[PDB]
Amino acid sequence: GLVPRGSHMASLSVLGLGYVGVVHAVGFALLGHRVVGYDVNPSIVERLRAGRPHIYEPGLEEALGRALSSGRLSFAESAEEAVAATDATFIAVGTPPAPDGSADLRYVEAAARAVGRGIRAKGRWHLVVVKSTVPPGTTEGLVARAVAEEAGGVKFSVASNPEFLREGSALEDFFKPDRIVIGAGDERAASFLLDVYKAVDAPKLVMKPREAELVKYASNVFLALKISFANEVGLLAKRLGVDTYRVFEAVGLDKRIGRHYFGAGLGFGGSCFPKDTLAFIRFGESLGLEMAISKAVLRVNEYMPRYAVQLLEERLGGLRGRHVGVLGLAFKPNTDDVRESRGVEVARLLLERGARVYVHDPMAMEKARAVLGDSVTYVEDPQALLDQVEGVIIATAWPQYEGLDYRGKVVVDGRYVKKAREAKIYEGVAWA
Amino acid sequence: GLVPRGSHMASLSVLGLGYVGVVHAVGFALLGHRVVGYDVNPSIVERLRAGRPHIYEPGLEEALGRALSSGRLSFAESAEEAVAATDATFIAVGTPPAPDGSADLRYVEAAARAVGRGIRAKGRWHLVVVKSTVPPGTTEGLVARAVAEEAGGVKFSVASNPEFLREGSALEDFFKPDRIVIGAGDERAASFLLDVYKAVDAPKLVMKPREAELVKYASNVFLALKISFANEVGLLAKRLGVDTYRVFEAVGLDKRIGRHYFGAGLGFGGSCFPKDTLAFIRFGESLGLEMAISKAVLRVNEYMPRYAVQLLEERLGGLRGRHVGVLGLAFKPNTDDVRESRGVEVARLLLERGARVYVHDPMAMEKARAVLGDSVTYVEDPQALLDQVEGVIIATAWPQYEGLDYRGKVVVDGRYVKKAREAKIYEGVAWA
Ligand SMILES: O=c1ccn([C@@H]2O[C@H](COP(=O)(O)OP(=O)(O)O[C@H]3O[C@H](CO)[C@@H](O)[C@H](O)[C@H]3O)[C@@H](O)[C@H]2O)c(=O)[nH]1
Ligand SMILES: O=c1ccn([C@@H]2O[C@H](COP(=O)(O)OP(=O)(O)O[C@H]3O[C@H](CO)[C@@H](O)[C@H](O)[C@H]3O)[C@@H](O)[C@H]2O)c(=O)[nH]1
Repeated sequence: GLVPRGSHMASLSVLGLGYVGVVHAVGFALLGHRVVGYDVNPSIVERLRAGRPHIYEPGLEEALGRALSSGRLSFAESAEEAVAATDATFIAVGTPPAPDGSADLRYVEAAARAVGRGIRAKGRWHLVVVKSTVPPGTTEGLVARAVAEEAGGVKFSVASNPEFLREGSALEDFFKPDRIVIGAGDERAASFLLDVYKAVDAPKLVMKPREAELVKYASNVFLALKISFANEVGLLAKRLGVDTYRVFEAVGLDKRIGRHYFGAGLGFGGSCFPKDTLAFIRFGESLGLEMAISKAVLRVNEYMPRYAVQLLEERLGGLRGRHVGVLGLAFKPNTDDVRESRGVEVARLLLERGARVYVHDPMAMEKARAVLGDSVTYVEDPQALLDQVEGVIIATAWPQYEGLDYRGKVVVDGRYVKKAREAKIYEGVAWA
Repeated sequence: GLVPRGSHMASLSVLGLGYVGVVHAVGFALLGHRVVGYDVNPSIVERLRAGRPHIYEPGLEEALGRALSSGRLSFAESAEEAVAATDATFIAVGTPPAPDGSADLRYVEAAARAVGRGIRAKGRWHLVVVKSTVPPGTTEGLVARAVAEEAGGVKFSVASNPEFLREGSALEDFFKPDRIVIGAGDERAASFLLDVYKAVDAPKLVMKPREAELVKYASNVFLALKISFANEVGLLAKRLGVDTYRVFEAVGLDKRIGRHYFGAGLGFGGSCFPKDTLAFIRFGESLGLEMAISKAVLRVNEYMPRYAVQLLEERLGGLRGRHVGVLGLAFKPNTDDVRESRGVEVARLLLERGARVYVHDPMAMEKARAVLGDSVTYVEDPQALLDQVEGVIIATAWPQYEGLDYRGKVVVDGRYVKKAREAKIYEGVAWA
């Protein structure tokens, strides 16, 4: 119902406007806060000011137009000005893999220094909140230090507040999160973020900054582990002539086991799970730990796309000169994102084996071309792609794929499409 | 409410009266079936006829007395007579590890031959149901063959119907299972078991016998995997000075992740998880598969008790001649079962390092003596044990342990007891 009197409107900035940053910036404005965003790329800022998302995310264009109409969302000309105009800054810049697989923290360090400069100009207390996925210790270590080194002696507080948004449903996960984790460096940080999130109906857990940072890796690596476990069990089910999805239907009814994320197939792609899992392994190894399960998780994941190509190659009797399609290039359905896409990886493996490769995706073909260029043929109609190839690998289960005519084709199914069983030869990547 | 007319009373036999067999025998009788049980050990049968459970299981003595009073439960003088007097036989004998870690199937094979002899004497169709944890393929392979080889040509059907009972809550899991899995070798098998379970309100999934067998290993190994994952994450949390249980409180709120079985500590013992995990690995390796995650699961598990002893040894500056206690010998709370107990394993490691070892358990000390003999001192009062030792390892979180006085002691906590933090030195085995 009604808003209680004296219910404070917070002034928040967000640095880094990938899907995490732009969904928080828009969402906080729609929750009732004044938000100032900034990104290193001026064309992102220009597009966002115009109400035109630079990335595809269901419902974002309308949430953005609503946040802009409220007058509560704006964008700054520099990181420092966004910071100086607000009381807390969410750092949401990327943490891509470094060359040795550890987390690359240079983007977070530059954003923290910008925060320190804005604080110095503001002259009063500010909260620095790390939304970026960063190894435990980064918030009170690197970020607090980089901020202090620029802040000219102005006092501030830090907090880790990890994010759990999934691409494809980020706005819903923003408004209805399963839980909010606040790793506050002090009481004033904790009370400020509990205020920021007061309108969100979800459990709020306040803990140390290190614990909150570890929650994020433990969560993402455990999801990756369910997927790789389903694939390990699936290789076995496939040898037994059994349906791995029916097995995990029964496994998931146990009240101790989550029924989701046992979707065996080509494995996980996207810009999070592969690189967070690798960062987690490298971080543990830097402390002398073996990380044996987490490494196994990645070994299975890296194997699956090679196995899918080996199945196709065995069924066709070699791939050189053969006409082969890949259905699906986005890293999952309903995005145009190809980062770490298993479909792209499968196309490359096919190419490296002398196949003539055709690809389709309902959304990601422009992004995939950015990566594959003219090395493949891009087909606009997925049926037309099937009609042209001898063999096909299904790499993303777009709903339109369920209705295609696979009859007479050799199909290596990497995502479980029930209709594909009608094929002349059906090979499940991790099931019979 | 009322029982519909013509609601058939099934005649069922059970071979093998460990906790699975005796809980099914009693439970089926209480559901309304006529049950005939048998076990290779005549003293078990004699005790059960007298209403005296040979094993400790909460509520069993009363369920048994009720099943016996109904007149519906009896016990045979031989496996063959139990079989010949019924229409379906649940095989529930053990499947311990063989010398090379694979499943030992000799107990199941002998029970299946007995079933075949009873069928031959009966002269008409019978259902053979495998409740034993057996590798996929065993029901329609070894068991169907061993039955046919003795049945003299009498027709029969087979089914895998795995069991998911936990020790300590087996009667409740019997009456209120999360799901019933029926891997029927034909339609008549499926319809017979759906009848047997008609009064149990739970989802019933009918599938191939191989799929049902694989569900059981996938479920038990996945639970073991959660535990080992919590321990892998816990070694890391401990290096960070963080509380792993608070981390997995937050991880478990994700709607994709089951909140249970992330109890980091000394790892899993008991007669199921260690040997089923090892059987699963050996079964996959027999088909040429690497089983990398499942092996990692066991590597972490085998490490934890060694690590706990290493922590104690480091804190005390060597263990030779030192007086050290183990609190907890049962493999989990509320049983007297010590099979594969981590407490026993820790006592042995301590012994092998020249410690003078004291042990306590509220129930399992007689069973543990069967294993450790006079190599340790058995202490009746756990406080008295603490008062006598310099260092202690907590290996089973019996509720009475939460109230003890650990002040001034060196404690390596293997199970998360909050009160133990009052110790002079507190080392969590997998947390700070
Ligand atoms: O059962 C499954 C589920 C997913 N996937 C694959 O796993 C990858 C990741 O999928 P998803 O979790 O939807 O994508 P993200 O948007 O990368 O979301 C993850 O990464 C975000 C960034 O850290 C976290 O906030 C989210 O909680 C976590 O889901 C995709 O390639 C999926 O196709 C499977 O192979 N099998
Ligand atoms: O978070 C946890 C939970 C359990 N344990 C340990 O794991 C072992 C197994 O515990 P539990 O699952 O209670 O014992 P079981 O009676 O061995 O039950 C398992 O094995 C039965 C036999 O197959 C299956 O039916 C059950 O579903 C499965 O729980 C014990 O040593 C526990 O102390 C942990 O270390 N951490």
